[PDB]
Amino acid sequence: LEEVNEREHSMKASLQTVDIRL
Amino acid sequence: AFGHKYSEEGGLINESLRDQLLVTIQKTFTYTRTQAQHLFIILMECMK
Repeated sequence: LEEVNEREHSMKASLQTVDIRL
Repeated sequence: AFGHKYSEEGGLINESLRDQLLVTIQKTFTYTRTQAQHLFIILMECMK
């Protein structure tokens, strides 16, 4: 679950950066 | 903290992390683009 949380952090950063570049 | 994590030699948070820092400042703090790069400049100043 801690791995999923850190993974969520990477995914949310990717989603925010992709929303910036769109 | 995200500065301090990658800070290394003072404000040695690099170019990718500087554009990511100013982007986050411009998103979360709603701080205008030149001011977000400015808060990077203040971030590296304090990161020293």
